[PDB]
Amino acid sequence: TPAPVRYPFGEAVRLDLHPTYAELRERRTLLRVRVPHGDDAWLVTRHEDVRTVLTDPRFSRAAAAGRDEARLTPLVIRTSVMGVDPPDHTRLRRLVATAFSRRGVEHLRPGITALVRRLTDDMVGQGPPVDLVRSFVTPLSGLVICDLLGVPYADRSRFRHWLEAFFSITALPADEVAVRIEAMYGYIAELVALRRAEPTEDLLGGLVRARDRDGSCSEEELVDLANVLLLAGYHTTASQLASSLFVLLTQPEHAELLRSRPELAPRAVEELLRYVPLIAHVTFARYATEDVWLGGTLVRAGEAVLPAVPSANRDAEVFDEPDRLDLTRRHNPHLAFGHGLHHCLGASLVRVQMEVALTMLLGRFPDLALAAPPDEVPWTRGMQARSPLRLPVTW
Ligand code: HEM
Repeated sequence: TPAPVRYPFGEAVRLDLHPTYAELRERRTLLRVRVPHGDDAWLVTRHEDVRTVLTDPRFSRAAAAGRDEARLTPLVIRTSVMGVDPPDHTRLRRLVATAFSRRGVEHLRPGITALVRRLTDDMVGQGPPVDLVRSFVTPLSGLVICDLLGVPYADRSRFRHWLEAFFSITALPADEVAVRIEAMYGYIAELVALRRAEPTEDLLGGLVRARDRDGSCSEEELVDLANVLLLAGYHTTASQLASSLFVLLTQPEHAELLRSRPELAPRAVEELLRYVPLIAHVTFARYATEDVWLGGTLVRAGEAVLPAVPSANRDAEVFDEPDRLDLTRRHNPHLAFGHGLHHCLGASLVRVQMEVALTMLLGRFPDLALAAPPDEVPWTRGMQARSPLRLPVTW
């Protein structure tokens, strides 16, 4: 075995990718790395290779629960359906599959559309400058997931504080991480109790009824599933949208192109998903459960692999001019939502929020531009998903 290389190669800076990813793809080899916590791993950088570790059955995500799992976070996160194999993965995802399907999410489009109008109504009447993150991005994805899930949006003052700790690499000490995480699990348990004697017409109410009258999940499985859905809808989506807004505001000829032809929006959303490196470094580790050869390496049973999804999304053997934003690309087999068995449950929900938000924003503010130099936009530091912390704009 090679002497392991330090990983992360460095701090993730704005939306730039480290040069080592490009070199690794060309070499066609995995890199033995030593990560901030847990086992050593293999880093996987090519598209065809990230596809394999994400969904090949010889690579297990449940096996990582029985290990000191190779990770960037000080504490192992319970990842609900993202951390299990079949048959447990089937049984749990069955319980949420229909509400997140494309036809299911389409029934929310009038409400998201109505919400985006309310939010931009307010920008129009307040006048520039506006922090686009505070006045648009966080309300939108916050209110959409809170209404769908049942979580009180008015409770964001208390639970938004604990949300950060599930994403923290270096931003929080391990003790503060354990305190917030347990505070978050108590708060979800609060809401679940509320549904036992007052049922609700929302996703959380459906999940308690599936536990209480079908016994399809344990009580902790219910709480983990509720937490992951709130993390991904409140934080991961607002990070991608703010990042996508940064790209369009600093590459404004592409903004103007999307604005002048708003029917590109479905292609522009997929391309903004491919091009934006949302994942700061890597997604969740897999452990091989038998010997697997790939990237010049026989990965042995018991060994960890780390999929570098943003690097796969720049792979020159799948995407023409991969490092150039092409909002018109027609076929776009990106891995920004994962691949295969654990492909992102909220995929359609994110698409519809992004198409609607980008269309109205560009439409209602044809002269929209940043109100500060792109280099002085501040960025989240030491977190698992990249995002601007403020997006000052004018029009
Ligand atoms: C732009 C926003 C988002 C992005 C870029 C994104 C990305 C991803 C990726 C890359 C994976 C696969 C991870 C892996 O295999 O290591 C994943 C899985 C998942 N995502 Fe998201 N996601 C987003 C928003 C959401 C939303 C809004 C929800 C739900 C409300 C959600 C729920 C889930 C779940 C439950 C899984 C695990 C699915 C399974 O295990 O079958 N995500 N996501």
